[PDB]
Amino acid sequence: HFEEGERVLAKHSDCFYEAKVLKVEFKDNEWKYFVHYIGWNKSWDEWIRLDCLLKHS
Repeated sequence: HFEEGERVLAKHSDCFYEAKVLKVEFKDNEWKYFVHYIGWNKSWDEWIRLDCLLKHS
């Protein structure tokens, strides 16, 4: 659904932030995405699930 390198919106807590997908993995019948939040410390990088992601536009 999303690819390595892709600009996306990623939900953290209550709202969506500009982010970039760094890694994609599939395990236990589900996709997960390691995302970086644009402009933010790398310490906030995290694995999130598909329903936490939005394509732009």
